[PDB]
Amino acid sequence: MNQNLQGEWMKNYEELKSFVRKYRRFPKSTEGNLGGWCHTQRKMRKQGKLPNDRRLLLDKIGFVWSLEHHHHHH
Repeated sequence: MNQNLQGEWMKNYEELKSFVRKYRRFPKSTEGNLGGWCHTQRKMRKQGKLPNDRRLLLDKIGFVWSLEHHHHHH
């Protein structure tokens, strides 16, 4: 809505938005900023503290989560 304190989020989102438009996710992760963001992001999804809005926004730009954990309960 406004600037909020999530300026980092805003900046990184459009950065990853443009990045995924080019590669669709970064399995290597060597681009520094997104690389570090992804590193922290691992624990976000691991812990389950991840925001579904944040989750959805990247999904919508084409950020694939893939099946890294091969174990479907359904």
